[PDB]
Amino acid sequence: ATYAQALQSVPETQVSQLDNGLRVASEQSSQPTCTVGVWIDAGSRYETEKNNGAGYFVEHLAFKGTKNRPGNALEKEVESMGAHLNAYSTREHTAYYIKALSKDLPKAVELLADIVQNCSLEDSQIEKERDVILQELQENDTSMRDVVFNYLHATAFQGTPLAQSVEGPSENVRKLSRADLTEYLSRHYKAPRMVLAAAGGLEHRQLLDLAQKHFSGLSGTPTLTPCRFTGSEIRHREDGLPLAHVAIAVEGPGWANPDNVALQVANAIIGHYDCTYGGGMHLSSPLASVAVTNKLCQSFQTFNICYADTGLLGAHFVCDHMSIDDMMFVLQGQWMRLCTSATESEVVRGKNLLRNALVSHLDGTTPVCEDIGRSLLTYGRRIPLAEWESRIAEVDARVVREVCSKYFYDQCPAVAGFGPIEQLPDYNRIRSGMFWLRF
Amino acid sequence: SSKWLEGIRKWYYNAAGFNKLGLMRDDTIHENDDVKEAIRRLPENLYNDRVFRIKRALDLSMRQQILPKEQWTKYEEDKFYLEPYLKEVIRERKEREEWTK
Amino acid sequence: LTARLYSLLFRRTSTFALTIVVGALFFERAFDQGADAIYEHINEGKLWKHIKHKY
Amino acid sequence: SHTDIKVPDFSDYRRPEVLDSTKSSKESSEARKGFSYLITATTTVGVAY
Amino acid sequence: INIRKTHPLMKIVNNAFIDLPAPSNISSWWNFGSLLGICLILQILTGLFLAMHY
Amino acid sequence: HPQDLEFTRLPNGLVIASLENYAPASRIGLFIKAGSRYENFNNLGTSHLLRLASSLTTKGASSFKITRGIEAVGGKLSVTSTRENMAYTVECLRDDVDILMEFLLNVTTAPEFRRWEVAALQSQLRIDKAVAFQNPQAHVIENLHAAAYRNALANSLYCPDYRIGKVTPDELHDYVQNHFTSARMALIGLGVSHPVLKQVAEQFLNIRGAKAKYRGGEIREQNGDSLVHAALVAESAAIGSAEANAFSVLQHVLGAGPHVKRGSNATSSLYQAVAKGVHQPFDVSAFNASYSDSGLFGFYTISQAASAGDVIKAAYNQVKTIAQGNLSNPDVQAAKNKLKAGYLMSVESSEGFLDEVGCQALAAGSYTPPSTVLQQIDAVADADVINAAKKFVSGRKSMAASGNLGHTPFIDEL
Repeated sequence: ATYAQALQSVPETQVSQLDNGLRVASEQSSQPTCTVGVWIDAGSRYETEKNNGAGYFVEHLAFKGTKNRPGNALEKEVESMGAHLNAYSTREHTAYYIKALSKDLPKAVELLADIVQNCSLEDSQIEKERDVILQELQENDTSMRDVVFNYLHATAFQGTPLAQSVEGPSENVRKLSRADLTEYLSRHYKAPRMVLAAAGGLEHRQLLDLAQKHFSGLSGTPTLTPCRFTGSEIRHREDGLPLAHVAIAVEGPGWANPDNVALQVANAIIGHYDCTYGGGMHLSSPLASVAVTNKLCQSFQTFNICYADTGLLGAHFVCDHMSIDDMMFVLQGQWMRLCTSATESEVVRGKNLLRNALVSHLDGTTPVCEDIGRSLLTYGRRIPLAEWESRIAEVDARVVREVCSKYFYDQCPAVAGFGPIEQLPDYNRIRSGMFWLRF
Repeated sequence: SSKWLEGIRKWYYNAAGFNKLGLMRDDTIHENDDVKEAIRRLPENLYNDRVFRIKRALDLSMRQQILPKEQWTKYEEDKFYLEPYLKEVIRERKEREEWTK
Repeated sequence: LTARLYSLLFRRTSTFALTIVVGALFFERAFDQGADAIYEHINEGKLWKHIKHKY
Repeated sequence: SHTDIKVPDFSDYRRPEVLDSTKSSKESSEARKGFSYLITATTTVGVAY
Repeated sequence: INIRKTHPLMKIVNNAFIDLPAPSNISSWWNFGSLLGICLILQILTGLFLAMHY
Repeated sequence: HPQDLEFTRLPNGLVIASLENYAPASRIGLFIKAGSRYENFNNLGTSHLLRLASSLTTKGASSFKITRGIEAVGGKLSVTSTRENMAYTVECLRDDVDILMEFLLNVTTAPEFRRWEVAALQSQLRIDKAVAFQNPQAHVIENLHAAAYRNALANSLYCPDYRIGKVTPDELHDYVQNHFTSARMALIGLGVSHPVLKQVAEQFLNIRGAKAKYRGGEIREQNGDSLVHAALVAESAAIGSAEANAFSVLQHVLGAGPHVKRGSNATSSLYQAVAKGVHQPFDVSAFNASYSDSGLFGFYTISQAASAGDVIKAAYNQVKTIAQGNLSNPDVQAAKNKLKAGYLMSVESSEGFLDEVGCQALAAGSYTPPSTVLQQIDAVADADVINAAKKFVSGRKSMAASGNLGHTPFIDEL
């Protein structure tokens, strides 16, 4: 069929509210599965100065023991019922989810609610997890990419606590004390900030009743404040590295604007080309044809990060140290061509690719359940596919060049360079070439 | 008719010049991006025959002397070897142009 | 005052060139008149325009 | 390694308008832009005349 | 990519003035090469006019 | 949604599954039994070349028209492959299926294979080979398949060194002409109707080697990164058999990758045995790849360079003491639920559904529902587990190794 008939058949994301600050979201579907997750909006953005990254310390210390159900017994029961327990964390949020079958849901809500409300600290285990965090900072200095992105956030938001790093300094790691971590647990992870999601071929009312059972008596009853986008530069001269990693970003809109929808169309236009794609020369985006014809970059991802009505909008390119300035110039030329001489065919192609990418995204257990999570983080609801289809159809080329002139033209970026990056010119060259004076 | 056009083509070939200097049709072409692309798409032995005939012609123009009478590669054995490749090159160039219109 | 000025005269390059040329002509006007006025005001007395006024 | 990187602070250099860390700078941007571009415009007008 | 990095005159201008690796240390005492250049072209032009009326 | 997918077998031999759910994510998979095991010593490393052949010119659409039409309608063309099978998958919206169907028809049923494209693709072969073999696990598994077969399954996914550049498009002509037969194709459509797929795969193809013996032997990669990668594999079973499902029970008994993220993994036998024996950081998992005529089962260890021998000896003693008949029956049911969780929540994504459903429907000649698969999982006894473990201990030895080899039992104390 077509868009109306297919987009009409989509489940409504049956929401409900548990009456202490809990938002529960079920998506009854037609496949035999369940994915059950707890999202608590707790990251470095909510954190203080002298407890930078203690939520990461929590998501290490979370599974290793509670007051009613022990830690080895926890993962033992996970392996007993055939589940897939998993957890992650941003600078703002925190997620603990379980991939299982829907009959394993009562044991799931059991163990996961004990994880929510009755965690603990074990001092020998806390020294062992301190050593684990040291070893993992050691083994995650290796991959250059999130080093570049943490580096980029730290130079983009200077002085403000929004660029508190994800794991703090090392001396901060070796002094996150027991009383301060229990204080962190008592302050943050409790009432107003939690979404309990359940996606699959499941039921709403029985899960509602058993969540009313397990979340009985939370007793939880000033944060999330804005910050400054400075705009700056940092360069790591380190010539013992094989390739060059350079990212540049401007201030992004956030969540609650159609500007974010127009910039999602723009980041569908530009994207992330990666070099190992089958065929490189004849790609539709002219940036792709140029950067492959002159063989400049090794990759580039050109994208948007949306924090709570704030955030970043930008690009990271990986290239050899002889193709920095040409890559930089053609990237700026693509941005200013979207600004000043925005045509129609590029908006058509960006809308086709953004529709196809979002439809191919919203499938499977983990992406749809994380869509439920990241929807109910700030939206106050979950947005279905039809409303994003409408807000894609509501933008023509004129609004696209309005948004690009609104955000990109003649700005103060944030540049993070990493590696053999000597050929990158000085910052005022990027400033005076960032806006077109028509060369 | 057909006897008229072939006689004209033979007269213009005998008075053209490149029969004297030991070349063919495709030897005397002017080169742009498309023609150099078509040269790049050539078979190897035909490419080597092409560069040997070109170097003989540059020799003949160097001492300003023509090959003798029978050593002229005459009409109706001229090799139109670059014809389908360059034909497809110009066709695909027009395809790119009318796609990017 | 400032954001209105950036909105009007500092978006594209041709408008910036036009407004600096128009500013140059208005500066020509006011600057020539003020310069000649102050110059002949500090040289009042034995300047030629007094004698042209008499004669 | 990179998590130990602590950026220095530059309040000896910054503008006093943007000594406010919480209040975001999507608002006083055109003020700074029109200020500096008015200075460069006055410069170019004088040089052109 | 660029007309400046590829044109065989703008290559000369680029490796003279645009992308010359210059020190980050020199004071006003190093301006005098450009000052002698501008004084020399000023002498050329004013001498040209004075030689037109002489 | 009370609907279900539809099996159909077109009489030249091809297998069509059709599905119509009212979600716009339309996927067309086309799986071909012309994998790397149908190539010989004359054309070593040709499957990687033919896999990277997306941007060809077709007799009906030139290559610029193909790439720009696909990326202008916004559809994605991926090609994924194993030693048996190649997979042309295309995903898009249901308003994007006719023209991408026509491009997929062009890619399959229209080769041209001209030469400058082949040379640029040779450069691309070295690029993709570098990005592939810069992760050590794939190289260890390729040396493993070269270390256990004396025959056509010892060929690689990728290409070897000297054949880069030397391979000619005329072998591509010959291989595509006499190895793309109509009886060996599986068209798996999801989101589109059945009779349009039937018309296309009915009027638009019209076309139409021995076993791989076990070898036994070892292949070593002195590479020196202080991380021993050792795969100890014997021959197990062909695909589909209840003995092979007992091998699946056996690998879920012995233990797989960490289901708990940052987990001690107590249900695994090998990791708990060696971590109870060796106080160093490591990882030990199982591995099983069953094939159309043979199979491979073993255990895969990643360890330090100091104490790899303690790891291999403790793992081998653990496999022997399990093979002599020590296994708890609720732990066997926990392994059966591991296999249930694997078969369900590995193919619940549309990628995994398309992949395994198409590979079975091309392999088994039918479609099998998930519930009867779960019942045939649960209908496996314990004598098969004990006999498969005795079969692994008593069986002949294949070994792939990479790293500092100075702390490894080689032949004697395997």
